[PDB]
Formats: sequence, C-alpha cells, structure tokens
Amino acid sequence: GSMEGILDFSNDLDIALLDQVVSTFYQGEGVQQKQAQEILTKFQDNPDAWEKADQILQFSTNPQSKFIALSILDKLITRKWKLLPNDHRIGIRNFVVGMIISMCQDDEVFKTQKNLINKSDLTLVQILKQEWPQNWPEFIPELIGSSSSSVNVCENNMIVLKLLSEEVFDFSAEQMTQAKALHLKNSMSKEFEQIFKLCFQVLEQGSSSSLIVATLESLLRYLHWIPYRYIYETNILELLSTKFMTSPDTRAITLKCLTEVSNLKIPQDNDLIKRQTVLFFQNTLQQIATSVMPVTADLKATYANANGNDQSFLQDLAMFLTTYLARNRALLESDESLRELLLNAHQYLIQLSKIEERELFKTTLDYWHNLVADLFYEPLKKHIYEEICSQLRLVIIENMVRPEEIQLYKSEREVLVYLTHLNVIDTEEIMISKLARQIDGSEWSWHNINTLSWAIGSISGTMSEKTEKRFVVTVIKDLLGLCEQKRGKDNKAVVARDIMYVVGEYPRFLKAHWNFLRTVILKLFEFMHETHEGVQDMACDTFIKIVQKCKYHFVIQQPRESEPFIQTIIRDIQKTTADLQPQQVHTFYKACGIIISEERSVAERNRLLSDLMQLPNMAWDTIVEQSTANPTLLLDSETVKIIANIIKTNVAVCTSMGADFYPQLGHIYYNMLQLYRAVSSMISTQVAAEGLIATKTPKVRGLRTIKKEILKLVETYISKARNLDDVVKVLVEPLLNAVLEDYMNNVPDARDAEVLNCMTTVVEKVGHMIPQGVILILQSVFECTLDMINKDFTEYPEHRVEFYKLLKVINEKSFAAFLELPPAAFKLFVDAICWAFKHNNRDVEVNGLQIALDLVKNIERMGNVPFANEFHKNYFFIFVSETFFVLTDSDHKSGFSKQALLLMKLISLVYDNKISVPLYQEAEVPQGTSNQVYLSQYLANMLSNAFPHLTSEQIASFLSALTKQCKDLVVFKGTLRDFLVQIKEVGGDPTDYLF
Amino acid sequence: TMEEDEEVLYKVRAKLFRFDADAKEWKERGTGDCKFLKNKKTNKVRILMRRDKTLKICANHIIAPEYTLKPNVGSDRSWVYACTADIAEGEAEAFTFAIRFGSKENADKFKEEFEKAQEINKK
Amino acid sequence: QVQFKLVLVGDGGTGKTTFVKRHLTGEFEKKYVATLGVEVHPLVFHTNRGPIKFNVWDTAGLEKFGGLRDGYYIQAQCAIIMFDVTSRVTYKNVPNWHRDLVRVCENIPIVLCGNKVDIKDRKVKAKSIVFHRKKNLQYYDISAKSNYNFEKPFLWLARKLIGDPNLEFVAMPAAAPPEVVMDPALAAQYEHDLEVAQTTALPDEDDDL
Ligand SMILES: Nc1nc2c(ncn2[C@@H]2O[C@H](COP(=O)(O)OP(=O)(O)OP(=O)(O)O)[C@@H](O)[C@H]2O)c(=O)[nH]1
Ligand SMILES: *C[C@H]1C(=O)[C@]23[C@H](O)[C@H]1CC[C@H]2[C@@]12CO[C@]3(O)[C@@H](O)[C@@H]1C(C)(C)CC[C@@H]2O
Ligand SMILES: *C[C@H]1C(=O)[C@]23[C@H](O)[C@H]1CC[C@H]2[C@@]12CO[C@]3(O)[C@@H](O)[C@@H]1C(C)(C)CC[C@@H]2O
Ligand SMILES: *C[C@H]1C(=O)[C@]23[C@H](O)[C@H]1CC[C@H]2[C@@]12CO[C@]3(O)[C@@H](O)[C@@H]1C(C)(C)CC[C@@H]2O
Ligand SMILES: [Cl-]
Ligand SMILES: [Cl-]
Ligand SMILES: [Cl-]
Ligand SMILES: [Cl-]
Ligand SMILES: [Mg+2]
Repeated sequence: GSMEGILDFSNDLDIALLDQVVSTFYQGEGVQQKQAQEILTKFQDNPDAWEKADQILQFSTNPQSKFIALSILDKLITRKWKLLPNDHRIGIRNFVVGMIISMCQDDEVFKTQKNLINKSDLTLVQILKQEWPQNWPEFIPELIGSSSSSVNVCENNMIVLKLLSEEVFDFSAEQMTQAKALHLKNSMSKEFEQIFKLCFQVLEQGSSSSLIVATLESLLRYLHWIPYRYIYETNILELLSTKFMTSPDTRAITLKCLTEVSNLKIPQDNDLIKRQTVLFFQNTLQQIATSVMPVTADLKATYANANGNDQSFLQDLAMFLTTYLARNRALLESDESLRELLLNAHQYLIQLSKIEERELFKTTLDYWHNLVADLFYEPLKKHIYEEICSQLRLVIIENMVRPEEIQLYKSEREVLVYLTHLNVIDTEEIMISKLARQIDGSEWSWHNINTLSWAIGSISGTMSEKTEKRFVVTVIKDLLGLCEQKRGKDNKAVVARDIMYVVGEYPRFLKAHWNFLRTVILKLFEFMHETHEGVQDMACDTFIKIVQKCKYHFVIQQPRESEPFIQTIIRDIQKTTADLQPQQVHTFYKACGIIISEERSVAERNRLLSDLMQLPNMAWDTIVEQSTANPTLLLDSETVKIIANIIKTNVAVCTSMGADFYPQLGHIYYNMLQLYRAVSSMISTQVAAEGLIATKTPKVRGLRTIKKEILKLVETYISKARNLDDVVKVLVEPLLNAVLEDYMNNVPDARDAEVLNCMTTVVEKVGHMIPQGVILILQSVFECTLDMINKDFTEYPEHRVEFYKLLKVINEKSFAAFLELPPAAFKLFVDAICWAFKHNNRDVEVNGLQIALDLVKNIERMGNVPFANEFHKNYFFIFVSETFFVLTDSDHKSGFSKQALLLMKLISLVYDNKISVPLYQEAEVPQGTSNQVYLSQYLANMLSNAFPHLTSEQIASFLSALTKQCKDLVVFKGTLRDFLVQIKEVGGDPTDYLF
Repeated sequence: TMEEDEEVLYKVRAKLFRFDADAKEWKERGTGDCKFLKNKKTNKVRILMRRDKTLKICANHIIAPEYTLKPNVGSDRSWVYACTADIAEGEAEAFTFAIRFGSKENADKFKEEFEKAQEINKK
Repeated sequence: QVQFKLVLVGDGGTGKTTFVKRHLTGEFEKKYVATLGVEVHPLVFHTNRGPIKFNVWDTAGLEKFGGLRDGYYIQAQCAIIMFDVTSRVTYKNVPNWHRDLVRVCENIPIVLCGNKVDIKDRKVKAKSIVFHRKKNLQYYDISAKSNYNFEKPFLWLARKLIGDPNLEFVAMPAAAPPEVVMDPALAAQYEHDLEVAQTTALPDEDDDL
C-alpha cells in the first residue's frame, strides 16, 4: 500500500510518510495497525536503515519515529560498529551528543519527550561501551563540565551515568566478554572520585526535586559496586537519612538507597562505622515517625485505601527494616539507650505484618523466621522481644493458611512453633481466648474457625505431653460446644471437619488415650456412609493421616481389647467402604497396607495381607473364570471398570507395603499377565475394526487403563523389592514375554509409554542380573520407538521422555547390551543421542547430554581395543560438532553447563592422549601429526564455515585458550560465553581470550 | 445480570466446546456452572453458562425442541448438538457445541432435563 | 470508553499468547506457534464500576522474532512479565525483561506471573521467587491450563488503573436469546457438520471436567 513506500530505499525516505505509518501503528486499530506493524518491522530490519537515522532525528515531528531510529542505531552500534570507518563513528557520536544537548535546552521537549531523551541517553551509553575511554578519554571531565551550564543538562547527565553504571556493573556479565567487562569496570572505578564529587555537590546544593531524584536514582546503582568509604567518610548518610526522607518525591528512592547501604561490605571491628550504622537508622525512623506516620498508625487501613504511592512506600519500608535488622539488630540489643529504637523498628514491622498483601506478608514472615530462630538459639536475647513476640503470635494465628499452600503454611508453622517454645503459656491463652470469641460469636465465621483450626494444628509436638494433653482436651471440649450452639447441618459440618482436622494433627494425644483414638476411627467410618461427597473425602483423608502417625497402635493388641484393631477394621471393610467411590476405597486399602507393614512376624503379616485382599481376590477369581470361559465376556465395559478397580486396589496396597506385597502379587501374577494379553488382543482387534479413532473411545481407553495399571503395579513392586533373585527367577521372564512383543507389534498410537517406564525400573533394580533381558528390551522397543519420535520434537511426548530415560539407565547399568548391537543399530543409537541434544524439552535435552557423557566414559573404560578405536574414528567428531552446534545456535541455553562439560571431556581425551589411534584418515594430514594438532585444525575449519564473519585470529585465540582450560570448568565456561558474545558482533578483539 | 425474571430449573458443572470447521478440532469456549433458566413472563427455558472467575457468558440460547443430543465417539459423559442462534458472543450465530460433565450420571441427568425443557418450550 | 494499553513480555514458550487467547475466546491452545513481533487484542471485563478495556500488546519472546522490541513499550499504562515455573532460564531472564520495560515506562503497575503451576515437576520453587519485592511488582502463581488465579493479574491492574481497590469483576448482562425459526435448505448442511463433529474426539478426555 501507500505505507509500503518507506520500504523502497532506491528513493530518499519520505520522513512525513514514516511519521504517518508510525502513528497508524501506535494510535490506530485493526488491519491498518497490523499492516503498519509489518512495515515498521521490515524497515527497522533493513541492514541499510541506519543510514536514514541522521535524516529522521533532524526532520521527524513524531517522537516515536525518532525512538525507532535510535533502535536501528542501537542495532548498528552493538553488532557492526567496528566495521564503520572512523569518520562515520565520530560523526554518529556527534549527532547523538548534539541531539541530547538540543532536547535539554528546549524546556518543552525536556518535559514532554522523556521516552526519547532516555532512549538517546541509552544509545550514547552503547557508543561509550564501544569507544570510551580508549577513543574518548575526556568524556567524564567534559560531562562534569557541561553539567554546571544548565539544570536540565545536569539532570540528564545523572540519567547517562545511571545507565552507564547499569550496563557496566549490573548487566555486563551476559552481554560483554569477561575482558571488556573488566576494562569498563576499571575505567569507571578510576574516574568515580570525580563522578561522586558532582553527585555530592548536587545533593548537598539541592533545589530541583527532579534533579535530586535523578541524582539519587544514579546513587542507587553506584551503591552496588563503589567502595564503602564514599558512604561512611562523607556527610552523605546524614543527607539520605534526614534531608531526603522529609520530601516525598525523594523519599521512595532514598529508602531504596538506604536498603542497599545496609548491604555494603563494612569492617566489623570499627566502633565509629558502627555508631554511623546506628545513626542513619535512628535518623530514618525519626523522619518516618514525624513526616509520614507514627508507630501506632493502622498501616492495614492505609495500604487497603491505596492512595498515591503509599503501597510502594510501605513495601520499601518493610524491605528497609528487614534488610537492616537482619544484618545489624545486634548493634541495638546491648546499649539500653538504643532499646526504644530497636522495639519501635520491630513495632513498625508488626503493623506492616497486619497489611492484607500476600507478597508483603511473605517478606515480613521471612524476617520474623530469622528473628524467632535467633531467639531460640541465641543466649540472653529473647527477654528483649517478649512484647513484640506476643503481638506476632496474634498476627500469625489470625493469618494462618491451609496446609495445601505448603511454602506459606510451613513458613507460618515454623515461626509459630518457635514462638510457642519461647512462651508456651502466652500461645495457649491467645488460641483459647480466640476460641472463646468464636463461642461468644463476635468473630464467628467459617473462614475464622477454619483458620484458627490450622493454627492449633500447626503447633502440635512443641508443648510437653502433659501440657499438650490438657490443652487438646480444652480445645476439643470448646469445639464440641460450638456444635451444640449452631443448628443447621452446613454450620455443624464446618466445625465437625475442623474438630477432625485438630485430632489428626495431635497424634501423641491419640497414642496416649486408646479409647479416644478408637471412638474417632468409628465416627470416620460413620462419616464415610454420609451422602455428601465432601464429608466422605474429608473422612478418608483423616483416616490415612492418623494411620501414618499411629500405625503401631492398630497392629498390637491394646489393654482390655479382644484382638488388634487392624483385625476389627478388616472384618467390616465391606460394610465400612460400601458408600465410598473407587479412589476413596483405594485410599482405605492403602491405609490398611500401612498398618499391616508394622507387623514384622512373616506369618501374621501374610495372613493380614490375605484377609485385607479378600474382596478384590474373590472378585478377581470370579472374573478370571468367566473371562477364560469366553473372552467375549470382557467386552462388557462394566467388567472392564471392576477389573481396573481390582488392579488399582492392588497398586494402592503395594504402594504402602512395598517388598511385603510379594505374596499377594504371587496370587494374581500369572492370571494378570494372561489378562494383559487378552486386553492387548481386544485393543489390536478394535483398532483394525473401528480405525485410529478407536483408541479415543471409552471402551478402548477402558482396556488401556487395565494395561497401564498392570504395568504400574509391577513397576511399583520392583522399585521397592528386597528379594531381587525372586524378581529375576519369577517376575521378569513372564513380564518381557507379555509386554515387549505386544509393544513392538502394535501401531504407534496403540503403544503405551508406560511399557518404556516399567522397563526403566526393571533395568534400574535388576539390569546387572539380566544381560540377555536388557538385549531383548533394546531389540523390542529401540528402533520402532525412535521412528515415532525422530520426525519432529512434539509428537508422542511421553514416549520421547521415557525412551531417553530407558537408554540412560541401560547405558549406566548394562552398557554391554550396546556392544552387542549390529553396526547399523549402534549408528542409530549415536543419531538418537545427538537428536536428544536438539530438543527444547528439558527432560529429553538433559538425558541426551548425560547419555553422551556416560557413553564416552563407558568407551574410555574399555581401554585400547578395536571397538573403542573404531568408536572414536566413527563418532568422536560427530559428538564434538553436534555439541558445538547446540552451544552456538542460541536455542539450547538451558543445556549450557552439560554441553560445556561434554565438550570439555572430549577435548581432554585428545590432550590426555587416551585416544590411541589417529582420528584423521591417512593422506589428509602429515603422517607424524598428533590428534592435538588435527583437532584444532578441524575445529578452526568448522567454526570458520559456521561463522564466516570471525577472523582466523579470533578462532585461533579462542581454540588455544579453550583447549588449555579442559580441566577448569568455571574458566572453560567463561571462554565459551566469551565466544557466544563475539559471534553476535563483527571485529571482536582476539586478545579477549587471554583473560 | 438480567437473570432476576427467571427461575433456576437445573444447575450442573460442565465444560463447553465449539467445533471449528477450518481446522477439524474442538476448542474450549468455557468452564463453569451450566443453568436452565425458565423466564417467569414467557415460560421459555434457555441454557445460560458463565466461565469460572471472569463470569463471562460462554453459552446463551433457547433449548429449542428441534435440537437433538448426540453422543461423542470419545466420551460417554458428553453430548454434541447443533445450536442455530447463540448470543453469548453478541450477534446470534450457528454453532456445533459439545458439553462434557463430571460423570455419566450428570450427562444422563442433563439429557432428561434438556428434554423436559424442550416440552415446556413447545407450548 | 475507558481503555488502557497493557504490554505482555517474557521469554519464548512461557504462555503469553495461550493466556490471552484463553481470556479472549475460552480456548486452551496446546500447540506453540511463536508470535512474530507483536499481536494487539482488545480485552474487555465487566466491573461494579462499569466496563474496563485492555489493548493487550502480546510481544514476541524469541530474539529472532523480537521485531521492534522495546518499541512496543511506548505509552504503555500497565504490564505483565511472564515466566515458566518449569524453566529456570525464564525466571533468570525476568530482570532483563524488567530492565527493558522500566527504561521506557518509568511509573506503571506491573504483574510478575509464574505460569504452568499445574505441572507437578516445578523447577522454580516459591522460595526462589523474590525479584518482585524490590521492584514493587505484584506476583501470582498462574496456570493458563487449569485456570488457577487466571483472573488475578487483570483484577489487580484494573484496581490500580481506576484507582479503586474495592473494584470487582461482575456477571455481564444476559439478554433474552432469539427463537430458532430453522429453514430446511440449511438443515442438510448443519447435519453434515454435526456428523463430522461426532466423529472427532473431545480433547483431554482423562481431565476432571
Ligand atoms: N502445562 C501447561 N502448558 C501451558 C500453559 N500455558 C501455556 N502452555 C503451553 O506452553 C506453550 C506456550 O505457548 P505460547 O503461549 O504461544 O507462548 P508465548 O509465551 O506466547 O511465546 P512467544 O510468542 O514465542 O513469546 C504452548 O504449548 C501452550 O499450550 C500452562 O499453564 N500449563
Ligand atoms: C547540576 C547543576 C546544579 O544543580 C547547579 C549547576 O547548574 C549544576 C552543578 C552545580 C550546581 C550549582 C550551580 O548552579 C546549579 O544549577 C545549582 O544547583 C547550584 C547552585 C545552588 C546555584 C550553586 C552551587 C552549584 O555551583
Ligand atoms: C459437632 C459434631 C461432631 O463433630 C460430632 C457430631 O457429629 C456432632 C456433635 C457431637 C460430635 C461427637 C460425635 O460425633 C462427632 O462427629 C465427633 O466429632 C464427636 C466425637 C469425637 C465422635 C464424640 C463426641 C461427640 O458426640
Ligand atoms: C586440557 C589438557 C591440557 O591441555 C593439558 C592437560 O593435558 C590437560 C589439562 C592441563 C593442560 C596443561 C598440561 O598438559 C596439557 O596437555 C597442556 O595442554 C597444558 C600445558 C600447556 C602443558 C600446561 C598447562 C596445563 O597444565
Ligand atoms: Cl518517544
Ligand atoms: Cl573518600
Ligand atoms: Cl507408630
Ligand atoms: Cl586474521
Ligand atoms: Mg506469543
């Protein structure tokens, strides 16, 4: 269209047309906006676009046009600056400097065009990275001079210096070579004396608030790197902690500065520097108390109202107090004149802690943890903070979260546990009185009673058994009162759940009083019958947790009890579980499994296991007889559901019983693998009959569930087995016959990835005992699974991940199985490993590089033999170059450390002379030549062809350094990162690699 | 909300899909409470479904007697039917919807309530 | 109408387009098609203070598709920085996305969003996520897939932009739907479409809903 004119560079640029296309993009809508976007992109991405930048900055009336012009300059400066003739470089420097001064002199432009001035300042800093100070020695003295002439220029120079400090110290690590980072750091360090002189003058001399803000913004950056003496041996602490706290425009930034000042490295043996650390804190708190709000202010109300920058300021206060007090509160604890300042600071944090902001609360809670842990272990400290600690008990108890939010709950539990140890009597009163408030009804609520319940649960284990006993009794008694008080099943259900939750959290009390424990379990069984699904699932979850804590009490015969209670539970299991859903029944059986595993008499456990599995075994036996009577009777989807649930019951019990499950696995094993084959045939038959769509039908998914749960049961047992001889002699051979051929001979979309997962666990635990078994596994799954995953990176994600898990464990435990492969199949193994390298899938990529490293290590073990010599000649350079491809293509940065590690290992083999034979073919290089010399020639050639903009000198220096550093990972990684920076630009300094 | 004129006959938790023709694939339109609302003025019953949290309407149409619930090949707990005019987006449009429920029970109950609403809408 | 420019930034793959599409249409796109430069979408929410409109500038995370890069941040009134809790490199790049953003937009409300919390194997743990504290960003664990906290970033930005912390999303009005008046001419066609829809399986059949 008309907007596409600017893309035609044969004609001079219509500056007025550019400004319209830019406005259509920023101010427009629909197809017009989208078309303007593709045109501006293609203009910007034109490699000659930089020639137009001078034109646009002089003549354009649209600040956004000028912004994008500087983006195009920024692109030229960072990537191709050194390719320009010196005349052009000085030219571009002059119209950037000229434009900045021009905009500063015009008060209207300086006020209204902040984006454009900030972009210009950043673009100047990109030039400083290239030229300063070698080709621009007097820049800093010039800049200091220009500052005195104009307030606007002075302020704008503080933004230049801020950005310069950011680029050199804060964000240099990634974007520059180590050598260039050091050069710029050193340059700013030498001239900082003069920079600080200006910054201190401006702050001390004062006037324009914007200037003071911009100056204080720059100081925040300097505080990351400057020596401490600039803060401590000047008047600057008095100015930050007094003057700049009173005025609100400088308050935000000054407080951020003082936070960073607390983190400055300081001698611990200097009494003056200590008084100065105390003084600036005293000053800052004094200014808050008089100029913002007193200690008694309701910061909760203030934050919630959210006027101006109250929220960001209160956040910045929390960061300041916690940063300072975490490092320095010890200074305030000895001198009794400083006692009021210490407790005032802590009382500010108390008020901050009450603010209704999760992220702010987390920040304060981190500090409170630091403190209460200190009062727990540090001697003669706790008596100082007794009034702060009492307030904090209320704060934590009133903000207790549910156990599902682990990070916050565990943080809150740990603080409140510490606080309970420090004063068990105070915590008791607060919780009891809060419970009384619920009973009286003034604070009564579903959230309040629940939140109190979680708090009471959290502190379990901290009190003495005798104190706990009395406290628990009191809480249960009070909670039972609430039930009597509140009619309506909804209200009663809320407190009923809470009551059950509390008894769950106090196992020691249940261990002590058998009668109470017995009453609670029977009620849970009653609760399992309740029609409401919420009650049933609550009841089931409570039973498992109590069981986990008090399992030993169930298995033994209690005083005045006919039998062990586990025996009683199993009698009525049918009746008890009648109304529960499948997965709730599975939890029940898992719980019983936990108890049965406490009985250590082989006879009594095997009997309890047999009694427990009665119902599913009788259901299994009937379906085994009806199934083999006619396999057509397995077409019933109801029969498919009952089978799945029988298998899942076996998985649930096996999960908690591990090795102790073997007798029950014995009962079902041969018929279960028979069922696996029968289900397998139906799935293959159904696929042919209905097509690929069949695998999506409820019927086939039903059958595939049976197969996956069978594999899951076998996987679960073998992962926990003791008797590994029984695994090999009994379990492995029937399993491999049943799963391997079925896997291989199904179409891709009918192959269960759980087969690969199950095989991984088998090879993990007994791989070393079945060398023929591992050979059979490879042959069945290797070639056909690779074919599913080697066309793209996306299709069959589970197979992809489980495939490289299986190759990894085989390569670890049974490497011999790879030596027995035909040459063509071994070549596919190496192709498969390099294929893993190129994945963005983190699970696949990591495994890929690990297998490569473990493979090279396995080959090294074999020593000087034909297969290791043949391996290196065939595959050494494939690994070197494929590793280099993913290091340097910018799309696999997450794999960087393992890439470096693998590349380091390969280079080390050659320089340690562990490779016995020439890697080169004869008549490619002089006969006497070392692998060391041929490696550097191959790598030089490879990198030259891949990165033709690099010089021979750049590539030579890189390889010289890299090869020498093959035993030093941190430095080797440094040299690789230096290479990645240099390939992104032209004219990289070859001396950078001598760092 | 424009729901005060209406009585809630049936409420069930569901996920709604619309079939895209260009690509032969289902696309989620929303997840939340599916409601059968009988207008007290006209006695006409409509499906109204709102997304969780945003509360935006993903389904708004009359339970027309002509509409027929057809099972999905890959789900025993879903129904697929064609809607001639849905105003959830803004202007009345024709959609091929599929609606999936937590259980086969819910889907079977939905089918009975849908047919009850259809008989009401005939009068 | 009351409309605000929102820029959406973060590494490739983090879930920026997926998150926006989910809000626009309700769909969860499982395929990763990298955005080229930027995609601008109007997104309206109904509140107790009337409707609020976000012009969502969904930017490209991949360097090679970066387009105008920080050009997109000009005159933005608010922002979301996205990272992936299953990718440690995406959290490590948060300070770089923030630096670029605040150099253009000095004083705007910004949400930091940890996406893909639905995945069990979380690589960026809650403990490690502290960058938001000093830069005064609001943080939320989100999942575009499970819809966990998926309204929260927009609700918080709405509250800051209108300057009312009591602002709530509300149920949009639901007009009476029209009578069908089915025509037999298109009856044949609708039937064909219905036949095809039945034969295509609904995605995520093993999901809870
Ligand atoms: N499990 C899971 N996957 C998600 C989630 N959100 C997005 N994804 C998937 O992750 C990928 C993210 O793709 P996009 O949303 O296009 O990525 P983007 O951040 O816009 O990428 P660029 O445009 O390259 O910057 C897709 O495969 C999504 O389906 C989530 O919450 N959970
Ligand atoms: C940053 C500027 C500034 O504040 C100055 C100059 O313009 C420049 C550096 C030195 C400052 C002065 C001179 O004029 C100023 O505008 C003003 O702030 C200072 C006064 C107070 C006038 C005198 C001291 C210093 O020389
Ligand atoms: C508050 C409810 C509750 O928790 C009860 C009842 O369901 C109801 C009133 C009394 C409670 C019990 C009886 O069953 C409960 O569920 C249980 O929590 C109480 C036990 C511990 C079983 C015994 C005392 C009281 O009768
Ligand atoms: C990376 C290897 C290498 O280049 C080494 C060693 O073989 C191994 C680590 C250290 C290197 C040396 C020692 O012998 C090397 O072959 C040789 O390249 C290095 C010299 C030059 C001898 C001295 C530094 C280092 O110790
Ligand atoms: Cl601008
Ligand atoms: Cl000094
Ligand atoms: Cl025990
Ligand atoms: Cl050279
Ligand atoms: Mg995108």
